[PDB]
Amino acid sequence: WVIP
Amino acid sequence: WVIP
Amino acid sequence: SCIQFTRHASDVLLNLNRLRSRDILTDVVIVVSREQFRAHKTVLMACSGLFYSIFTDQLKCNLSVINLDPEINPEGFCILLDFMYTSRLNLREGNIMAVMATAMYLQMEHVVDTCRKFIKASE
Amino acid sequence: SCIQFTRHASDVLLNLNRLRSRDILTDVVIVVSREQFRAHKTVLMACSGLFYSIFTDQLKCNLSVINLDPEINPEGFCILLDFMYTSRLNLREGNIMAVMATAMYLQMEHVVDTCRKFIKASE
Ligand SMILES: N#Cc1cnn2c(Nc3ccc4c(c3)CC(=O)N4)cc(Cl)nc12
Ligand SMILES: N#Cc1cnn2c(Nc3ccc4c(c3)CC(=O)N4)cc(Cl)nc12
Ligand SMILES: [Cl-]
Ligand SMILES: [Cl-]
Repeated sequence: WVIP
Repeated sequence: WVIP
Repeated sequence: SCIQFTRHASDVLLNLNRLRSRDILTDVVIVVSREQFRAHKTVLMACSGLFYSIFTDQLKCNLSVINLDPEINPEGFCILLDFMYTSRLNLREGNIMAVMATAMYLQMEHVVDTCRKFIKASE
Repeated sequence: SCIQFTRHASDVLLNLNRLRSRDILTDVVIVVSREQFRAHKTVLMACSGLFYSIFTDQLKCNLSVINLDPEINPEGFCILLDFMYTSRLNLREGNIMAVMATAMYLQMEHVVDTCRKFIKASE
């Protein structure tokens, strides 16, 4: 999971 | 396009 | 010896979401209490262990309407359906418990994982 | 304020390809001369300008069989259909002309681009  |  | 187009999978998903927004080729309505959500069976199966089980069933595969458990929260379902079609999860303090419970029911293991990690950090 | 699951779009596409291999929820047969290819209309539209035009048409959207132009090569179509479902293009010296002609007909601009670049390097 990432900060887009 | 890339070499997978 | 194949070559690969990096952005292809993302471009496919963006167009599947455009089809959903325009209600093109949607073949099922998911009923969550008083709310209705139109979707593509193939996308639902591809994202969820629950829908994969439902739509491989020789009788349920032909249903145009699927009713979820009355304990399922419509907003939680809406957030997860948006995630299925975009890879983006609108996870907030006010909705995290509903999102995690819905993801457990829908058998969306990666979403359950992250909800667990976000709750553990707040305790 | 969304979070994003990097591998989600690739995972969706892998499961759509699994559905195609098992012939689950395929809703169209594409006829290319003597050969037949089963697919999902939604995936075809998401990848191809030609199928997007065909399946948004109020009459053609309901067809279970689509016949392509007799000039279209079945192997070229097979390679492009595999690309649609996997992001991988089996581009070879022996098939590049057929792949490029099929990609132009199917309106798959990124494939046309690369076929052009690969041919230019060999001249
Ligand atoms: N054919 C086919 C096919 C279509 N969909 N699909 C799967 N869908 C799925 C099943 C379980 C889970 C998820 C997705 C996300 C998750 O957390 N669990 C799996 C397989 Cl093994 N095959 C298929
Ligand atoms: N709704 C919808 C929807 C479903 N599919 N789709 C598009 N599919 C497409 C149209 C043209 C081209 C390609 C894909 C690859 C290419 O080279 N050209 C576009 C839009 Cl703007 N919208 C949609
Ligand atoms: Cl997931
Ligand atoms: Cl393309």
